Formats: sequence, C-alpha cells, structure tokens
Amino acid sequence: VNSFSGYLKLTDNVYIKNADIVEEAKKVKPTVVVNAANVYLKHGGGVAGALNKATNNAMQVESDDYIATNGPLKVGGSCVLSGHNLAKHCLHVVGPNVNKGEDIQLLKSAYENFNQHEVLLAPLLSAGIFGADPIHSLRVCVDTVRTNVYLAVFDKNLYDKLVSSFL
Ligand SMILES: O=C(c1cnc2[nH]c(=O)[nH]c(=O)c2c1)N1CCCCCC1
Repeated sequence: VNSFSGYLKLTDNVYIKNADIVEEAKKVKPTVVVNAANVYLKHGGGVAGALNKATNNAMQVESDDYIATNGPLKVGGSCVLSGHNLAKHCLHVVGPNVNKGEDIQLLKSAYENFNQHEVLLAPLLSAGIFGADPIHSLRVCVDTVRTNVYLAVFDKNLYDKLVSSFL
C-alpha cells in the first residue's frame, strides 16, 4: 500500500491521473519523482521548468554542479539527484526531443531507467514540448516499465484522450 490516490489503473503496474506533477509531488512526497530533463539539465520549461520553479531554483543549482562535474547526459539516459521539497530523489530522464530531430526509438531506452526504482511518480517522457505523441509514449511506457509507475498528466483533455484510446 502506498499514498497515491485517485489514479486509474491501466495495467498490473501502470497508473494514470490528471494532475499537476508539482502539486502531486508536494502532497505525496514520493520516493522518486521523474523529471523530463534535457542532456544539459537546463530546466527552462515544460515539466522541468515547473518542477525547478517549485524548488525555488535549487534543482537548477544542483544540476549545474552535476553537469560541471560529469558533463551532459545521453539522450535516453538519466541521473539521480535530490528531490528537494518535492520528493526524496528526482530521477532526471532524457527522452528524445522530436523538435531537435532525436531518434524516437531512444524513448524505450529512456523508460528503461524507470526499472531501477520500485515506485515512481512521472510524466509521459518526450510528451509536451519534447514533441512526441503522448499516446505512443504511453504505449512504450506500458511495454517497457515493469516497476510501479504513477503517471501525472497535466492536461485534462489529453488525459481523457489517452484513457479512451488505451488498449
Ligand atoms: O508548466 C506548468 C506551470 C508552471 N508554472 C506555473 N505558474 C503559475 O503562476 N501558474 C501556472 O499555471 C503554472 C503552470 N504546469 C505544467 C507542468 C507541471 C504541471 C503543473 C503546471
């Protein structure tokens, strides 16, 4: 038993809700919140910008130190950093950005990072400003992630669509 409420169960291990991931992290305080990161951990907009602003820019400060030490992530890769006031840890995961021409097949590799964590609160990778089809992203999620994932979808219209079209 865990503290996630209001979710619709999609599969044995995938749950979905219409929620603001920032507000959901603020109330659940999950062990892991997933950020829709880029390779530079520049948290300027989208989920990333929203999560970072909720940390009063502390996420960005930590991220800049990480990059200064380690260099950029790979597309399809991830790193574990602090969750600040939102979660214990933030898993920064880089899905391919279709608006940069990145290969969509890397979306499966991105979701594989979730399997290193027993439970996660997450957005749909490569959705929103990353330009991928959120329905395809949901299919890859279901077919790749084996651990327990609670998907927060900000847009109510999108949500209702994802549910109605789910197989
Ligand atoms: O990007 C935002 C977001 C960020 N900052 C905001 N600041 C404000 O004053 N009003 C807003 O609606 C607002 C929205 N979201 C999408 C990704 C996370 C889910 C919640 C909202």
